[PDB]
Amino acid sequence: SMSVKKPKRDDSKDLALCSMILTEMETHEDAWPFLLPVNLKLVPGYKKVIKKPMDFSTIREKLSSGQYPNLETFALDVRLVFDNCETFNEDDSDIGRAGHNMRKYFEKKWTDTFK
Repeated sequence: SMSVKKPKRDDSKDLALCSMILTEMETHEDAWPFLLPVNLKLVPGYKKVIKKPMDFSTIREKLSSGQYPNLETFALDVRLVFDNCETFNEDDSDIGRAGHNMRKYFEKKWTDTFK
């Protein structure tokens, strides 16, 4: 509260570390469904159904231009990618399996880096 602060957790490496994690996700073999925005003119249903589209290129641009205020807003966008994937794709499809694999991969790197 006013004039009463918890000790300062060091955040000065967060930008660099989220960049490294994102590089590892970009280069995973199962990243292909997630590298670019879904083409809303060509994929029926996507526009109306998925209220907040997100993809790795969009996260990389946001990261590069100071649009994440902290590491939690970064994690929120990454999880949005996989949450959208589960909403639109059956678990037993190549893209559905890709999404589960990528979420698992992400969440381990996240815990190992920060927790």
